[PDB]
Amino acid sequence: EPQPPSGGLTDEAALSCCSDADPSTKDFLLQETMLRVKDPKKSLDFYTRVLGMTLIQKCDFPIMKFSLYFLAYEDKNDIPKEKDEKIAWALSRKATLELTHNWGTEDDETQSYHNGNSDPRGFGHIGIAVPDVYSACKRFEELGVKFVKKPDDGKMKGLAFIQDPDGYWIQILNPNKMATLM
Amino acid sequence: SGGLTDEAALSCCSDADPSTKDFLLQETMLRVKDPKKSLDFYTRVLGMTLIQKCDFPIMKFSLYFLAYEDKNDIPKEKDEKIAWALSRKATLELTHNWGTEDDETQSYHNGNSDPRGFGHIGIAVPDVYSACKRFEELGVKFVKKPDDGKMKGLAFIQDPDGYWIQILNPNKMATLM
Ligand SMILES: CCCCCCSC[C@H](NC(=O)CC[C@H]([NH3+])C(=O)O)C(=O)NCC(=O)O
Ligand SMILES: CCCCCCSC[C@H](NC(=O)CC[C@H]([NH3+])C(=O)O)C(=O)NCC(=O)O
Ligand SMILES: [Zn+2]
Ligand SMILES: [Zn+2]
Repeated sequence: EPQPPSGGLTDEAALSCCSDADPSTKDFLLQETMLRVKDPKKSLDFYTRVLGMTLIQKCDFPIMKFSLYFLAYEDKNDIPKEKDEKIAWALSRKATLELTHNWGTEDDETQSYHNGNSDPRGFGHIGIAVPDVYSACKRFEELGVKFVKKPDDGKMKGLAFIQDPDGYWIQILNPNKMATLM
Repeated sequence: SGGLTDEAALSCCSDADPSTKDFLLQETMLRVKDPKKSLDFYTRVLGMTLIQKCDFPIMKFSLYFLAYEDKNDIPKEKDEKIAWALSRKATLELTHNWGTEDDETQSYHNGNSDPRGFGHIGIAVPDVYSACKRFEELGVKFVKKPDDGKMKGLAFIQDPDGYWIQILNPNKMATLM
C-alpha cells in the first residue's frame, strides 16, 4: 500500500532521464571548478609543487578585494604572451581550477572555508588521474601532504584522498586499474 | 595584506616535477538529492553526456559521470568503458545517497552562503546571450542573467540542487567590466 523508499535508479531509469545534446549546446565545455582559498601562497605552492599544475592566469579586482588564480595541467609554453590572447586562452581550457582569494583571510585566525564533507554537505572533492597511485602517494608522504584516505585503507584499494591547504578533498586514482577493484 | 603581486604569485609557483607527468584533473564531485532531476538538467539543459553509472548497493549510493563527450566514443566493453570514463578531462561526478529524494527536509548546501567553500562550476559557451535565452525559455533558475548586476556578458544559473553554474564566453572578457 505505502510507496517504497526510493533506492538507486536502474540503468534503464537513468537513461530514461538523459536527453541527447541540443545543437545549441554543441561547443559548450566544462571549463572550471571554483574553490575559495584562505591563503593563496599556500594553495599556489600546493597545486604547483605537489600536484604539478600550472598557474595560467591571475586576475585582481581591487574594488571587490579579491583575486582569482587559474590553474590547469597545461604546458607553460602554450601560454600566449599577449594579454588579451592570454585571457581568452586561459579561460577557454577544459578542466581548470579557479582559486578565489578574498583579501585578508590569510591574516584572520578565526576564518576558514568549509570543505563540504561534514554538515552541511554539498560539494565533495576534485579528482586527479595519475599513472601510479602508490608511487604518487609515496611522494605525497615524503612531502608532508595530509591524507583523508591512504591507498590501502578502507574498502576501496588503490584509491586515495589527500587534502589541500584549506582542507578540500582530492581524489587520487589510476583509471587503468579501477575495473579490477570493482 | 591586500592581494599578491604578480611577482609574488609566480615566486610561490614551482615547475611541474617529472613525477607529475601525465597527471590530469579528471573530476569535480557534487552530491545530488535527486538523480532523475540532475540527469535531466545536465543532459537536456547543459548538453552533457552520461558516460558511466556505478552503483554501490552495500554503501547505498550511486555515481553518475557526466562530460562533454561524443556518446559514440563510449567504449562498448565494460572494463574498457570504466577506464575511459575515469580518464576523461573535465568530468562531472554526481553522488546520490539513496533515499534523499524522499526526505523533504533534506537538501545539499551550495557553498555560496555560510559556511562557504566551493562556489561554482563553469561552462564556456560561444554566446552567453543566446545560451541564456534558451535557458530562460526552459525555465532554468538564474542567480544572475548576463546583464544583471556589475559584470556584463556573464551569467550564473542553478542546477536542481541549487549549485551555481557560471556561463561565460571566453572571447568576450573586454566588456566584462
Ligand atoms: C577572468 C575573469 C573570470 C570571470 C570573472 C567572474 S568573477 C565572478 C564573481 N566572483 C566573485 O565575486 C568571487 C569573490 C567573492 N567574494 C566570493 O567569495 O565569491 C561572482 O561570484 N559573481 C557572482 C554574483 O554576481 O553573484
Ligand atoms: C568507478 C569508481 C570511481 C571511484 C569510486 C570511489 S567513490 C569515493 C567514496 N564516495 C562516497 O563514499 C560517496 C557516498 C558518501 N555517502 C558521500 O555522500 O560522500 C568516498 O568518499 N570514499 C572516501 C573515504 O574513504 O573517506
Ligand atoms: Zn568562476
Ligand atoms: Zn570522486
